[PDB]
Amino acid sequence: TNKPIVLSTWNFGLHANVEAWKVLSKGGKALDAVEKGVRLVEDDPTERSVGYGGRPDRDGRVTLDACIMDENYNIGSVACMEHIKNPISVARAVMEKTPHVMLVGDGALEFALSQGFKKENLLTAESEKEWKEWLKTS
Amino acid sequence: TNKPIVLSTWNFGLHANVEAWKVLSKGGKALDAVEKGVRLVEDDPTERSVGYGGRPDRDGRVTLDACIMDENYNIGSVACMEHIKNPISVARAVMEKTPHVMLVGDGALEFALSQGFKKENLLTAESEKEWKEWLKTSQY
Amino acid sequence: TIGMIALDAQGNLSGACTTSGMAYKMHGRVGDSPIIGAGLFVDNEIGAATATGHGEEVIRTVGTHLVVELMNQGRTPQQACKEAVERIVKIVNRRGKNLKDIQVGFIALNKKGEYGAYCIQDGFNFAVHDQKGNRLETPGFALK
Amino acid sequence: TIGMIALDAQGNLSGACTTSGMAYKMHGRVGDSPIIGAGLFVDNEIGAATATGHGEEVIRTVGTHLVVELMNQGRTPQQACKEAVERIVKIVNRRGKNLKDIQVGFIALNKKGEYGAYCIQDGFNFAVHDQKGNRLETPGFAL
Repeated sequence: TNKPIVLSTWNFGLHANVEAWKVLSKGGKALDAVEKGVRLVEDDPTERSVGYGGRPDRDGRVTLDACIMDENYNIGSVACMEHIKNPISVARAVMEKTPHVMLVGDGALEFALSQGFKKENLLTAESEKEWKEWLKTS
Repeated sequence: TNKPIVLSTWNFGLHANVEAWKVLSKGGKALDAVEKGVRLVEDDPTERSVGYGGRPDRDGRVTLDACIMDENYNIGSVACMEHIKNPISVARAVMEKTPHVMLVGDGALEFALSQGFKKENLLTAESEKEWKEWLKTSQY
Repeated sequence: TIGMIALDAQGNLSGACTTSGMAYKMHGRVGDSPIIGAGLFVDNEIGAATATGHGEEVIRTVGTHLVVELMNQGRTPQQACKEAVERIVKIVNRRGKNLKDIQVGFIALNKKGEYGAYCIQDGFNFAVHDQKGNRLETPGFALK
Repeated sequence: TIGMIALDAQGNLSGACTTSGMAYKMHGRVGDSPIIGAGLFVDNEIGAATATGHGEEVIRTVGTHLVVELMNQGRTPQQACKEAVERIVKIVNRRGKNLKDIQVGFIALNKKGEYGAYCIQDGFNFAVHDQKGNRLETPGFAL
């Protein structure tokens, strides 16, 4: 068997894989590995497709979607969450600290903050500008 | 081939089946039959597990969830939407008039109102009372 | 919660699922009802199915899609419902959970008008309406 | 969007999918990334899969759950990813849509550490890190 091994989407997935490997190569759990990896792209404002720096909706709001799944069918997810940079961690929090598996909208942020997650402005001046530019045509 | 035929979940499904049959028995679309069928349970305040009269969350808010699928792989769904008695119909609007398939929260309510759906108070007195009675024995 | 699947005179399938969710649930909580492949799934080439039980358990097992897919593998609506439950039964046990505290079932329908119904526990009931009339029926269950 | 799946030294699988959704989408629009069975699904007894791209089509066919179920039937990771996107292209045509405006990618891995991927349009790559190293591969190749 080829283990340990990690797979991630797109070119930026290469650098994200390195953060996951740090956990895998040391014999860490896959759950902690896949979390630390995608989080790297969440904190990166140059990657406007994930978390911080992500392009907003038509209203100019940056809503994030994320879900996690371990090796024993334990799942966690959050959809349409605002102000939280790392939704992947909130999803895990919902998985471990909640009797539910999926939270959305305000209920997601509320729970998130209640867990110690900070509120931040995920809309970068660069994404806000590209947005306004789009508003013109549509 | 046994058709038409309708399958419904739980006891109230018997009544929901009658509404769907009125359509199916006359050679009507399966999409219109299932939508009308469940709508009856949504409009019924006595059915506190669906739409109008449904039991709210701990915060006392009645948030509804619904999804619909037709014969041509078209889909539509809404989650955590409030103030709209018929979430199954708003889900059909998402499917038919939206380039998306799922809406949640206010945005889902926004599209609904934008389609002509009316704002209503889903929280019945009974449901509101039982909730207040829960809060006590719940300590929330 | 109410799930409904139908086969019209044209031989077409369609389904609806709408609920208010678990009473006094956390704010922003979403069950299986609105999730495609969880609370409901329809394929006009194979058949349809809708679930019943704890939405959390139906979401993690993507049951409804499992049932339809199993019908795509040659299983009749009933065999697909039974096979799906037995699979989820194992998943549950794998999680060290008691079958008594978790309920997950399904009602299915194929292109030939054939239907099925199966759950982990007894006590559930559904409605069927065809040229034979409208009637309440009980499904099969694993816990016995 | 970034989907990640892995198999540790213990032989356990896990996945993660996070995204900011389609740019300039309707306010409360939700894609496949937060849905289990759609944007992600894991089964330690078989394998794991995660997707990216136009989530609407992934929710539509419950792609990821399909990819894993296919691997369950005996298909290789790449084969499962291939068959899943095929089912998507079929439904796209059936609905009368143009595959040109659609892009869906799948990456899969099984219990033996075998992996693979596939997509609809050219341009999607995936990163794979194992004991041999960290690299970028093009879906559809190898196997």
